[PDB]
Amino acid sequence: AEDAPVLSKAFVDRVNRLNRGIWKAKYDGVMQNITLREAKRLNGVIKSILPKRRFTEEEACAPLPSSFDSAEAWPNCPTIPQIADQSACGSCWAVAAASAMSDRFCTMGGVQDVHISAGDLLACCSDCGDGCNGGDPDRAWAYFSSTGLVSDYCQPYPFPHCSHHSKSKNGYPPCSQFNFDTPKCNYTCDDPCIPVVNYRSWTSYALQGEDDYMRELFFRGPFEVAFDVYEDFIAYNSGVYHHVSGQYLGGHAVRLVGWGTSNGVPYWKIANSWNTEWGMDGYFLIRRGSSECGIEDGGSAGIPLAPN
Ligand SMILES: *[C@@H]1O[C@H](CO)[C@@H](O[C@@H]2O[C@H](CO)[C@@H](O[C@@H]3O[C@H](CO)[C@@H](O)[C@H](O)[C@@H]3O)[C@H](O)[C@H]2NC(C)=O)[C@H](O)[C@H]1NC(C)=O
Ligand SMILES: *[C@@H]1O[C@H](CO)[C@@H](O[C@@H]2O[C@H](CO)[C@@H](O)[C@H](O)[C@H]2NC(C)=O)[C@H](O)[C@H]1NC(C)=O
Repeated sequence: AEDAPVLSKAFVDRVNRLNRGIWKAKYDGVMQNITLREAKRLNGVIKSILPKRRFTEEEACAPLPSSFDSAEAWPNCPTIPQIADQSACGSCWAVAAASAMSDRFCTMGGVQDVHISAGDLLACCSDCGDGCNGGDPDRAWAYFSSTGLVSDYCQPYPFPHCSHHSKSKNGYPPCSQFNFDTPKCNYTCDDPCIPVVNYRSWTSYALQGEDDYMRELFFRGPFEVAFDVYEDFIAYNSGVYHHVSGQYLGGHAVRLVGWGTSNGVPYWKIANSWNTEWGMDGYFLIRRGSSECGIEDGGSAGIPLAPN
C-alpha cells in the first residue's frame, strides 16, 4: 500500500513495553527505514494438495529433546546454517523450500553440499503461484515431487544481496533501490559449460501442530513453515517474538531449523530469508505451543531422492 515507513519510535517502544522484554524489538535496527509496500512485498505466501505426514509407530513413540538445532544434529551439512536473502521478491515461499531441500539432500539425500535453485522453483512452477507476487509452499514441494529442480550452481538465484540499512557491514546495495518481477523460467543452466542436473523428492507431504513439527524436524531435518507477519515482527532483533501490535503484512515462509526453552519460554529457531543482517545473525525465535501468528498451522517437507 503506502510509502509509509512501517517502524515509528512510538510504535517500537509501545511494542517493547507490551512484549514484556521477552523479545527486544528495535527502532534504529536494520528495518527502521522500511516502507509499508516494501515489507508486504517480502511476505510471499498466497494459497492441502500434499498428503498429511504419517509417523511410523517408532517415530511417534520416541523421546524428542527440549533443545534441538539442525546445524548441530548434522554438523557435516553446510547447507543448514547458511542464511538466504530472498531480496526484493515475494520469493520466501520458494527460497524457504529450496533452502530445506538443499538441507535434506544432506540429512537423507546423501549429498552433502547441494543448494537447490530457488531461481528454478520461483520461475518454472506456475502451479505454485506468480513468482515474486508470491506462491504456495505446498505446491513448491509437489513440484519437487512431480517436475524437480536444478541446483543454484546451475540456475543461481538471480537477485543479489541487497540491504535495508543506510551503511551495510557486509557492504550490500539498498533494497529500496530495486524491485524484481518473476525471472525467465530457463530449461538449461545459466552457463552452457555446465550440464543440467534434475534433483527431485520421491514423496512430499504436509505437517500440522507443535508435535509433528518436532518429530519431522528431528528425524528428517529443517523444513518449510509459514506465519502471518505483523508490523512488530519487522522491528525484531532478539528473544522469542510474539505478535503484540501492528497491521497484518501477509503470509511469509521461513525454514524451521530448531526448538528450545529461554527463561521458561517455548520457541522455534527459524532461518529468516532476509539477509544475515536482520534478526539474530539472520535467524529469529518465535513462541511455540501458542501456534503464534499460526506458525504451527501449515508445514511442507519431502524426502530428496538420491540421484542415480
Ligand atoms: C533465466 O536466464 C536469464 C539469464 O539469461 C535470467 O534473466 C536475467 O537475469 C539477469 C540476472 O540474473 C539479468 O541481469 C540484469 O540485467 C539488467 C539490465 O537490463 C540489470 O538492471 C540488472 O542489474 C542485471 O544485471 C538479465 O537482464 C535477465 N535477462 C533475462 C533475459 O531475463 C533469469 O533470471 C534466469 N532464471 C533463473 C530461474 O535463473
Ligand atoms: C535511515 O535514513 C537516513 C537517510 O536519510 C539515514 O541518515 C543518514 O545516514 C548517514 C550514513 O549512512 C549518516 O552519515 C548521517 O548521519 C545520517 N543523517 C543525515 C544524512 O542527515 C539513516 O542512517 C538511515 N538509517 C538506517 C538504519 O537505514
